Amino acid sequence: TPVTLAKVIKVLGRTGSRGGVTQVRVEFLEDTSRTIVRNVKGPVRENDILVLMESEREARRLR
Amino acid sequence: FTPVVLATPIPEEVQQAQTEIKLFNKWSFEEVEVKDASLVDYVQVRQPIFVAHTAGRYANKRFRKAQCPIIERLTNSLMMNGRNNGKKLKAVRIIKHTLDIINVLTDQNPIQVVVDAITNTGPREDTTRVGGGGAARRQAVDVSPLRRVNQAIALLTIGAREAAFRNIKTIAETLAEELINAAKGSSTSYAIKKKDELERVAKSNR
Amino acid sequence: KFESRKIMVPPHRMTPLRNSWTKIYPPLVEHLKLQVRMNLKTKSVELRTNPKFTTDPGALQKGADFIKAFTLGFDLDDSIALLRLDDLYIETFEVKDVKTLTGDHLSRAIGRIAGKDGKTKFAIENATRTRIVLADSKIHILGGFTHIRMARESVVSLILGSPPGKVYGNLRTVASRLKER
Repeated sequence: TPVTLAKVIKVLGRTGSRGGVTQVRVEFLEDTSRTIVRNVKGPVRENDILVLMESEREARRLR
Repeated sequence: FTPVVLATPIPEEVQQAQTEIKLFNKWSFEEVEVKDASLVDYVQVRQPIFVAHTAGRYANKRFRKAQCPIIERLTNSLMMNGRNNGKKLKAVRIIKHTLDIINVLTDQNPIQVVVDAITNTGPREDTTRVGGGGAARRQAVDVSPLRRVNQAIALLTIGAREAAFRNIKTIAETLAEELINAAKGSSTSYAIKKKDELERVAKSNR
Repeated sequence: KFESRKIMVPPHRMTPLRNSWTKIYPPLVEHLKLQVRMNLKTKSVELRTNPKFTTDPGALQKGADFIKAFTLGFDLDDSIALLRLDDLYIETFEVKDVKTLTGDHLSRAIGRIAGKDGKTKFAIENATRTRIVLADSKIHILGGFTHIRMARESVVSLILGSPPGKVYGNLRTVASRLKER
């Protein structure tokens, strides 16, 4: 199974109608040349570590 | 181990177990294994406690929560149903019983079994109910490691309590049962079920 | 293995060009890896891609679209936004296209699009996430297709001599039904 490892490097803020999901810029761990735009449902800090499945998916803005 | 005789002497089994560098009476934290890098620093428990009963004031800082013992954390997440609220002695004894079962379940390291359960039962990616205009579709998010561990311990304790209700089995046996069906995920546990379904609807919704 | 696109610079827009140039060519040559020559005599910007520049086909095109976007009197920031995003395009209408207007009738018409202290144009953009340029008889729009369609709608409604209020109504109607979605 494809377990992608992520590294929350930059916190962008909070989105969603409810205002809960964090917009986050991710430095890929295994291949450090990939920087993904990811959404997180949970409390995140800087230099964190996520576990994604589709590293080629990006997220502009949330309603 | 060089024993010491006082006037009122400490029982020999205590002295022996703790001067043999054993952190409980039947277990040790020096043998604990984490699989992902995301769980390493959010599950971390390297201080030996004999009771899994700490006056933790970690509810004052959000990340500070991740430095409170995971066995004490699963212990306080046992205490969920409204009738058992405000009873930590019950949960601690029950966890000690569970550990007495995972040993006699042909598993040499109950602590690594639990940690591997926590590693296996935390959902990688999830969904959120984002607007989209009335008919709210579900955006595939990627849940945090902190909430991964949270949701893990949650699904575990809840599945186990939901199983141990209205059946003769004691809570420790369905908690060991859950933690072992989830230690190495078998799709016979509640937590692996729900994790796989959350990641499945997260997959279908992207 | 080269490629050469050459775009003419209008006289009017040239002075701000040689004003902000130093902020202009670096994101091209450095962020996109491209050759940006400038003939100040023949008023032309020259965008070349060469083999020593990495392989990205639409990069050069995107360059020329930056340049033409700024050429049309748009701002730097919005043109850089053009480099970044693909979904952003540029519409153009004449006023004579929608309704044949003579003299002062044309003049006033323009005002109905601008409004006192730009207030009306502002309103249209912010509710349609776009950038508008009010040239002479030409109007230019910059943004997403689904957006610039709406922008064209309300601006046309203005050019037909409909009162600004009505257009505000349609505007918040559309902005609501789209920001909702």
